[PDB]
Amino acid sequence: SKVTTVVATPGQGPDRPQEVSYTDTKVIGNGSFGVVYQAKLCDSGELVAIKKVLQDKRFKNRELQIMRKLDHCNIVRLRYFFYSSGEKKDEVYLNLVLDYVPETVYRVARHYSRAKQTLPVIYVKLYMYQLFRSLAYIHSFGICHRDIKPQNLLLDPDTAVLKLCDFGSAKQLVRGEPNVSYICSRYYRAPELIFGATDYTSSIDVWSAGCVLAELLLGQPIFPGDSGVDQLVEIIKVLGTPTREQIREMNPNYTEFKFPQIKAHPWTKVFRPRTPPEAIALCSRLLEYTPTARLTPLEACAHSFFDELRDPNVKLPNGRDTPALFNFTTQELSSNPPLATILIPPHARI
Amino acid sequence: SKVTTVVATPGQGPDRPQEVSYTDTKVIGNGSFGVVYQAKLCDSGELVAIKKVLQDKRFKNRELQIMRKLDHCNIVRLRYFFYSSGEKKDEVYLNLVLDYVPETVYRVARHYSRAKQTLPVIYVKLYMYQLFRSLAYIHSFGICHRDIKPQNLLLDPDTAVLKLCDFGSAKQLVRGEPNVSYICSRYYRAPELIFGATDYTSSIDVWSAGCVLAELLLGQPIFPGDSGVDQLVEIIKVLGTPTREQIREMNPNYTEFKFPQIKAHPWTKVFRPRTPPEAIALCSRLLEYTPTARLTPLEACAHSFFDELRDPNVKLPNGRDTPALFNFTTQELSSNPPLATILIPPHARI
Ligand SMILES: CN1CCN(S(=O)(=O)c2ccc(-c3cnc(N)c(C(=O)Nc4cnccc4CN4CCCC4)c3)cc2)CC1
Ligand SMILES: CN1CCN(S(=O)(=O)c2ccc(-c3cnc(N)c(C(=O)Nc4cnccc4CN4CCCC4)c3)cc2)CC1
Repeated sequence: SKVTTVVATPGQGPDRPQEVSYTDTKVIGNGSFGVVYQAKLCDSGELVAIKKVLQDKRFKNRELQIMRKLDHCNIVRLRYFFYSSGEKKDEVYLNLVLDYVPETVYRVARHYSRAKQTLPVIYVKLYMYQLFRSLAYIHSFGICHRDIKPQNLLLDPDTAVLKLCDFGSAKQLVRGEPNVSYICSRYYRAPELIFGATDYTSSIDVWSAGCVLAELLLGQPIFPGDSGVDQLVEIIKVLGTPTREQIREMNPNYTEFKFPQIKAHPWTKVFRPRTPPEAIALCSRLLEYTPTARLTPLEACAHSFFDELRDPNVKLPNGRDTPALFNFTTQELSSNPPLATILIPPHARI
Repeated sequence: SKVTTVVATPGQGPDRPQEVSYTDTKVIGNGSFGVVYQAKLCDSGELVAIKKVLQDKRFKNRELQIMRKLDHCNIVRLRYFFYSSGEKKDEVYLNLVLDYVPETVYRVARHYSRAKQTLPVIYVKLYMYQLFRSLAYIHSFGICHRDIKPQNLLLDPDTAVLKLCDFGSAKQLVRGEPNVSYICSRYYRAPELIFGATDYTSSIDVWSAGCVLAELLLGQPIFPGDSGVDQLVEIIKVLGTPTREQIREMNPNYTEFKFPQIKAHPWTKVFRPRTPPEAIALCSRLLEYTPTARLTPLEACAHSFFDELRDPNVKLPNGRDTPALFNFTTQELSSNPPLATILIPPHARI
């Protein structure tokens, strides 16, 4: 087959470019970002994804700057990066060589939905725990993903490994600095964002993760609607009408605007009867109006819902062992070090 | 079949309730609002739509108050309204008995898209002109629809009549008064809305109409994306980067965040080669960053693109005559009475 050779800089470590050869290049994604390709490394035979985006030279690429700083088992690793041409003549493309993860939470959730089945609760715990670990990690550097949604959550169906992807909307949130409210995808946007808040925190990713949990439990999005108004109506139908205080906590420019006085709906009636109570309690705690009232990713990891993952007898339905779940770093635990008493179970490999 | 009898108040004219009997009640829509039913009037045999919404009781329904004031050939008529119940006790339901229009621009656009065809240009002129007439009308009372999109544009395929529907998001915009920016559906939202502006005018409906025109010409949305950021990237790719003046016109809290410096793309390269130049010129003039730079609905009606509609020999493909197009009222022309020199052609003056 056609072999492409490039002089790529490694993602982590010293800036020491290497000749990287790859083959079997197929397009696997096309979006607002640019193009995502799948390719096989000639050396290892290992599969990779290459994200190709047009570079301005006007500034450094924000995604690359973020990607270069990260190393987590639940985040798609930046292996290399290089520059090229490809669609535009006289223009530069930045190419991010990333880990390849075969499936998306989006496609898997769709399979079950179509077959009128729900994703087994063991997978809901595995996928959600791993998402919270990735969130604890990025948040520990002050980095907010800002686009948490099923399409950005990659899975290995055989290993049960989830890896967060898309660092295109990612930004380091500094207190007092204003940020664009128009980030985040429909169904997954926190109420502060819908209200156009520019003072939001990393707790927007927690709201999004909570929407993803509720969707895997329901078999459909919890807060649908093609407009902010429709989305808010669906939120109010579950959470009840936000208080004047709760409105202030999100955006204080929307306090004088009248809302439909809906009763605070019991979260147990939202989900099917068989739904575990700890799953319901987790949603309740993530999907909160007051951004500060939401659990943190590290606290979410330590929630009762994930206890089965900490059981020494836990196994994957295919017989295999669970992937890495307890290899926490000092950085990863930094937000609340005592949580490691819950997080690292006695049996955890050492 | 099951016959339902109600004492309904007529939508327009004096408050003189009447016994309205209807049968063959089927659900035709389910959304954030409530339910839309189709029903047959026992009297005439005439088909109607009944919109059932849960009433707040604390205050009058804004959609009902808006509907009661309107009478236009390009707007779904409120025939009657009555109160009832459905879920279950204490809960009052407002029922709007409306004209039934058999198709949606959404479904029709979808048929052509699926068949790799485009809606014939004669229909693009007929449907778009009629939308602008409905917009000229509501705007003349200071009323902004705020949710212009293909799903809210109803059609009679035999008569080529378009009728605007959904007055759920409609509001009378008063200068100096702030309005929610979270109205309007993805793909159809004006840049001021994406930027969280609360000071927007009725020209948001013009942007939406312009998105609908470009979509009927392209065979797909002009500015897709599941996030405001993705939508804005698509807008910038066509319109070029907005100036700091243009950013100020939309939202002056976003004049500080800098954007990807993309050249002002020629609108001719956006559409297929066959696309009439006046259609391209119309999108160009509707899809403008500066809200004040956009054509008004009445000016849009008077645009070169619609000249074939003013031809005395114009006929529908089935042989029939074009629906009413020139019966302008003083109210309808109020924004710019001299435009009637272009709008009312000589053959309509006889
Ligand atoms: C042969 N098949 C395998 C299965 N798919 S799939 O649609 O399930 C799919 C598509 C892409 C990936 C993928 C694998 N590894 C990655 N590192 C990325 C990735 O980084 N994607 C990405 C980058 N930037 C922004 C967004 C994304 C999200 N993806 C874009 C394509 C779909 C998800 C994406 C995985 C499965 C298509 C091709
Ligand atoms: C047998 N088929 C006929 C064609 N359809 S359809 O989906 O094309 C359809 C659905 C509804 C209408 C319809 C006909 N007349 C109306 N007056 C309204 C209406 O008022 N709809 C409405 C009310 N409030 C908010 C939004 C809407 C928008 N519609 C609701 C369904 C989608 C369009 C809706 C027309 C065609 C379904 C049943």
